[PDB]
This record gives sequence, structure tokens and C-alpha cells, in this order.
Amino acid sequence: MVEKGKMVKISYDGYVDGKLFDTTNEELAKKEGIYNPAMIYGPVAIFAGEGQVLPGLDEAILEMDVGEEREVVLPPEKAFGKRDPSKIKLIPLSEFTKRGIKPIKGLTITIDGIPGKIVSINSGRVLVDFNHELAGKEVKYRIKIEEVVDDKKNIVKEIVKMYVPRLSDVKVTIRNGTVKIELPEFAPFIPNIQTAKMAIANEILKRLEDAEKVSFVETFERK
Amino acid sequence: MVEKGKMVKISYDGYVDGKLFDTTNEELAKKEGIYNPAMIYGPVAIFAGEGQVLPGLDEAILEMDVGEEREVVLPPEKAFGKRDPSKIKLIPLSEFTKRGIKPIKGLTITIDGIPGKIVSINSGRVLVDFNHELAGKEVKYRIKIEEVVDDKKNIVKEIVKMYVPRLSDVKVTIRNGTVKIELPEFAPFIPNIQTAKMAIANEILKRLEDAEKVSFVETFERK
Repeated sequence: MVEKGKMVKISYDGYVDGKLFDTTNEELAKKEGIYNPAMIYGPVAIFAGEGQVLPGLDEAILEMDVGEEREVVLPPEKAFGKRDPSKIKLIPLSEFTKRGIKPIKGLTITIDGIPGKIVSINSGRVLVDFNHELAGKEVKYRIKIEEVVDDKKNIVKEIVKMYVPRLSDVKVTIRNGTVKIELPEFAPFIPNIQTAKMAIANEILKRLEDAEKVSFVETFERK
Repeated sequence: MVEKGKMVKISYDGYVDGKLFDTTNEELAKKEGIYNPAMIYGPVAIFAGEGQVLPGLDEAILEMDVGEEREVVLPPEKAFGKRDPSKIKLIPLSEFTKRGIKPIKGLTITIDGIPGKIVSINSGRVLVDFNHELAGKEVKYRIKIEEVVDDKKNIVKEIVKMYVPRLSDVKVTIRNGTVKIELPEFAPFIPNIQTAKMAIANEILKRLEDAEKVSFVETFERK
């Protein structure tokens, strides 16, 4: 059943048109010929049906129990999205050169956060499609609940890691409505750390109910 | 006598060629026709002869005692600097256009941190002088020791302020070799804060002897 909000270490196998596209197995990543030089592998810690992952796996994680695995089939409606017509627009040649780009069929461009694909350069105006690569297609998914965590101190720690990979270890210290985080002496030097902290905060609050204050204690010592 | 290292709230009147050039009196700033839209006025907290201010006032603060004032006269050797010949160099026209600037007599330019003044555009090469405006001249100074602070908790606080004006209030909490700084809830949002903190640290250590660890405790709460 897995209540809404309880942290789960899930692990996913993602197929589309038979070919595998997304997963958490690095050894399987080589053996399929796809690898992200940025993504972190192993059981991805997510929250119970809080809309963290795809809505289809989201409802499926709810149905599932700790340890249980299945071949979940996700319709495009409940997976990546049904291909919106209005998301196919014809953007002029100006708004194109205005971004230092010659319109090239196939080449993809971004307008206002939303990226998109040049379909055909119609002498004058350009046809661009703003739908996700995997929109409309149906995904065969294989998800397993690797473990569940339900002890505040630890939950916090996982969040911290979910946001800053480099932060494998930290002292948490719950004192009723407060969550003390004592970060390693290298922490204050992480590029864009304050941002993280103030995001790490959000989540700790947004999820952990017996928490109304988050604290980051940084230390400096001389050599 | 004022021992080396004890924090002092000094206040300065600075004359050069009769005209007043530097001071801590905002009301006198208008009444003389010079004002920095950035500088903060009132007794500037500095450390006892640690080379914080001009070496001349530095040795004079040592001679002086709390409350005492004088008309200290500073030679260019012990004030701003004696005008170095080698600091007058002839930089080529390339290194000039290479910085998007047409060489103009009077206009000042910077090369490698060190700013300097275009003296004469000698058809081909440019004569540039890299000496501080007030170098060579002699300064008439009027300095008064407004107060002295010698209690750790408080000393810390002044440093914090010396670095981040916005931080008028903070909880310090000395626990033997450690200095706990508890910063207001807006602190983590100050632009370039980590930098400050890690600088604030330095000083706290560099000065306060019974301190080997500095700590910054930031907090986040939701609205």
C-alpha cells in the first residue's frame, strides 16, 4: 500500500519501442550503449507518490509493497504526455536569427525555457515542434522498491544527498520542529551551496511533518 | 600605550594641501563638498597597529591612549608612499587598444590590477604613471580614539559588521576555541555571503587568540 509521503528507494528499468532508454544499473548502461556522464545510478530515493517520478510509476509505487517488482505498462497520457497540437507552432525567421542560429531542419532550438525541434524550413517561416521526445509513445517500465526509509534523521540525510551528491555524510540533530544539519568542513566551498541549502530546506519542511526550522552549521578552521 | 591587537574605534580627520580629503563625519562631508555614496561613516573599528590603517596613524594609535586626540603629521614615506620611478612606464599602443580604449591624456587606465594615469600620448608609445593620487604629498591628520573594545563576544560582532554592514546584530557564543555565530534569517540570502563568512572567519582567528574554530548557523523557516 505504501502511504503517501514515505521515502522509498525505488529502482527503474525503462523501455520504449523495445529499446531500453532509462535505468539505474550502471553495468547495464554499458551493456545497452547509453550512459549519462552526469546522472547518478543505484536506487533513486524518491517520495511516495508525491509526483516525484512519472505519474504512472507514481500510482504503481502506491499499489506496490516493499520488495515487490512488476512490468508496469504506461499510456502516453499517464507517462510523458499526449502530443499537443498547439505545441506545434510556426515561428518566424527573425526570432530565429535573433538567437544567433540559422534555421536547420533537424536541429533543435529553445524559445523561452521550452526547447523544441525544427521540422521544416518553409521559405520564410519555420515550423517548430515543442513536444518531449518520448511524448505519444508508450513506455514499458520495470520498477522495484529496493527499500523504504521512515526515520526522520535518516530521511533528512537522503534529501541532502538528493541535492548535493558530494554530501554523503552529515550530522542531523532533531530537537522538535528543528533539524540541525552539521556539514563537513569543505561544504561552504561547494559552488552554489547557499542555493542548495535553501532548497534542501524546502524539501525537509515540505515533507517531514515534525519540522518547522532547518539549520546549517558551517565551520572554518585554519591550517 | 594601547597593546598591539586590541580593537579600537578610531575616528579620523584627513587634510592634504590644506583641503580635507578623508573623514568619518557625515555632517562634515557635506560641509566640505566630498562624499562617497558607498563609504560608511562614524568611528571606524580597527585593530591596534596591525597595519589596518596608514602606518603613520598606526604608530600614532600605539602612542595614544583611549580618549586622546592629536594633530599627527605624516611624511609621504610613512603615509601613502614615496613616488617610485620604475612605476613610471611607457606602455605601447597595442596593449592599449587591446583593452578597448583610445589613449587619452588625463584619462586613467588599469593594467594588471594596478590602475594608472596616462600622462602624454607620445605618437606611438604612451607614458603612464602608476602611483597613488596622494603619493609624495604629506598629510595632516587628526585622529581620536573614540573607544576601545576588549571583550571577545563583542569583538567578534564588530568584525562581522566590518565585513557585512547589513549584519548589525548576531548571537555570538564562545565555547573555548570556538565562536558560534547565529545569523539573522535573512543572512543566507545576502549576495556573496559564503565569501564574507569565510573571510569573517579568517579575521576572528587571525586576531582573537582563544579561538580555533568559527561557526555559521543559518536557519530557514516557511511562511
